[PDB]
Amino acid sequence: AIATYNSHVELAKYLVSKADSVYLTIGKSTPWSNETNPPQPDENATVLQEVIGYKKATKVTLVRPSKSPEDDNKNLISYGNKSWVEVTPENAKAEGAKWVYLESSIVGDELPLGTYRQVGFVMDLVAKSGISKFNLVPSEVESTGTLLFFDNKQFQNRSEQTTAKERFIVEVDPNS
Amino acid sequence: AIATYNSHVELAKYLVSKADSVYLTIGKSTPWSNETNPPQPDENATVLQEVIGYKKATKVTLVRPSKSPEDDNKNLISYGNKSWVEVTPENAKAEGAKWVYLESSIVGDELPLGTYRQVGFVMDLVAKSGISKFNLVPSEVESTGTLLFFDNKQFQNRSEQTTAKERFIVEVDPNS
Amino acid sequence: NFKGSPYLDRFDPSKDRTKVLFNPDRPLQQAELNEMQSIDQYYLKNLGDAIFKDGDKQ
Amino acid sequence: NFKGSPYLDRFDPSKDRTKVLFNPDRPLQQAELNEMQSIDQYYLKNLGDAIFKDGDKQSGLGFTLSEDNVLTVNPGYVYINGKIRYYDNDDSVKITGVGKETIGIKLTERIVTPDEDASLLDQTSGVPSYFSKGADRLEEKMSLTVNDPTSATIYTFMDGDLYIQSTNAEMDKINKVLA
Amino acid sequence: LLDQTSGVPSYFSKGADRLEEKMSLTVNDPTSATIYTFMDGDLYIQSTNAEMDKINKVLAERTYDESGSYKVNGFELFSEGNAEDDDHVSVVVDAGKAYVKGFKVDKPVSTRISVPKSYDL
Repeated sequence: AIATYNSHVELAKYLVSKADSVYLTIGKSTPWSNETNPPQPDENATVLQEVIGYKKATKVTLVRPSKSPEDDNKNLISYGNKSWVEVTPENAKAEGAKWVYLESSIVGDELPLGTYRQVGFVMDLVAKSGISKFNLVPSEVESTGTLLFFDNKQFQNRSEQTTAKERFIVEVDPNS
Repeated sequence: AIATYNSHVELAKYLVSKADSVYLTIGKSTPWSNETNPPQPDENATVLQEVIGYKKATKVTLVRPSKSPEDDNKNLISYGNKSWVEVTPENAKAEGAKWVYLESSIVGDELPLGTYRQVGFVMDLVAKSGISKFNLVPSEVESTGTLLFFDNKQFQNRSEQTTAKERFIVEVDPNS
Repeated sequence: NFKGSPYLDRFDPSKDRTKVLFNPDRPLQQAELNEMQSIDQYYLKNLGDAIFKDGDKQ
Repeated sequence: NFKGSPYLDRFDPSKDRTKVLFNPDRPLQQAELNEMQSIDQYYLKNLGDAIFKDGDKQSGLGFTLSEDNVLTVNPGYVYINGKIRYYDNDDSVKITGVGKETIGIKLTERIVTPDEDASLLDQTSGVPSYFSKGADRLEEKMSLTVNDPTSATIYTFMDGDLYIQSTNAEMDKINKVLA
Repeated sequence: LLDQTSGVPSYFSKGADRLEEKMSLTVNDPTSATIYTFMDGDLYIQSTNAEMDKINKVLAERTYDESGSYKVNGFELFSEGNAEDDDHVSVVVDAGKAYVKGFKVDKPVSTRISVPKSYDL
């Protein structure tokens, strides 16, 4: 039998409740076969290729596409050639908020240098004992948790003075 | 980013964890315009038309389609023109078990007599004070919770010696 | 609705049953007590509804 | 005969006893329970009889007559014996079509036990047991007659044609006051 | 409601519940027990003495069957010409009492009315 919109919403609520255990991860520091034409993300993958590291999520919330007039005086978001508004968990069903917003910044020299081509967000990550910092290389992690969301990109590069900001907007059902 | 196969598994696990608050509901006690094939359900709605009542779920579990020979001897189920197996929550990501199974039965005089044309499953239902019984009419419910799945259905009788019964196998996404 | 689990009132107007006949050395049922008061008030209601209406001052 | 051995109902109107005053730490006689409702029903009968009479139509009970003189009465409210009853028996009788004929309703008493009706058993347990059986029920079904004098007359006909009427709820003593 | 019978085993033990049926006022509910109706700021009809619906329906036959419909008092017509609308002439029906086709009618106040002016040629 078929899905409902009410379920997409309650399942987005559940992934927002996990926010404390959520980290950005980036990977794929050597070329694609074709640097203009990356492949699709194979959904059964559990970790990025050539993992660079992890950074704690700076933001996790429900969102919905922004609409006038009622969002003319609410918390705006701009993403992916689209416009959005924040939704609190106790308003999710009334607002229709089945979309999750995820974001972090990897700043300066706090994680390994050079190029990157893979990006994603995990949940249930745990560091090794005595490590409390929010930036981690794979040898400082004790458990990587579960990779909820990831995608491929064409390459970008960091020198030691330069920053990578990485994010996604996601929903449990991709197309209809 | 993509919503992965294992994200659908973790979301199916969450819905199964709610089992103690799960109720069958039935409705639509008056005809459609024609009875052979009624229209698609309007997934913006949160309650059945012409609600008859609620009955506590007898069974809530993960499932998956089976593969021969070795699954043909296990905790077997049949639904949706396919053979199925039961899966427990701690095996879910090894088995690939993104499908949720829901079921209840109605016997004797415990709810209104006749025929019905809508079916659904709710979580988070609560009865009015002192009412501990598993069969509830809409005036005995204090909160209806969230209607998770519902649909329009071909009718059957219930009378003084006949068991009525309803079930679903359901998931978070119709097709990626 | 008093037909449900906390009270289990067994009264129903359509059965035309007007008296609960108790028997000796049997376990007493609260449902019988509820029906006992339900009946005689129901016939007082029919007696009232043959004279009055649900909107009359006396 | 509720003074008989199974029940031993001690009610009798001559004694002018109106209330059963229970006392703590004593047996609860089933006879007392029967008398408790018998007193109320008797006084409700008196209260009805001071207004109504056996056969007084309140509303509904529309009759119909076929070409084969088959007479059929639809549902409604009527006073018959100490109470206002909703008739819905769907009974029918065929009239001779000659001379005076007085349609009436007869009330038949019958004892219903758990052996007949299984639902009278204990609902908490829900199965046959030593402790399941309990009180019986008095069932009073209504049936339609043709010329029985003991029955409560509801209509009167001559040669198939209707002989007396009321447009509204019949009340014997109210009409005696109005007269 | 706890048992208070002194010196028994069931003392202070829980027992039967009670069904409490209380009353309060409501507006324009078609299922409510209408205590009054009011017209334009006044009481519309009198409710003088004990009410019996089926007794009044027995009298609804006898009244017209005995003497028809008749006025008792009041219900005079007065023109007033109030400016409620320029295309109407306003009038008052006085306070009064009547018996109409089975039922008494009794108003403690006049009822205000109007009729359209005549412009047909």
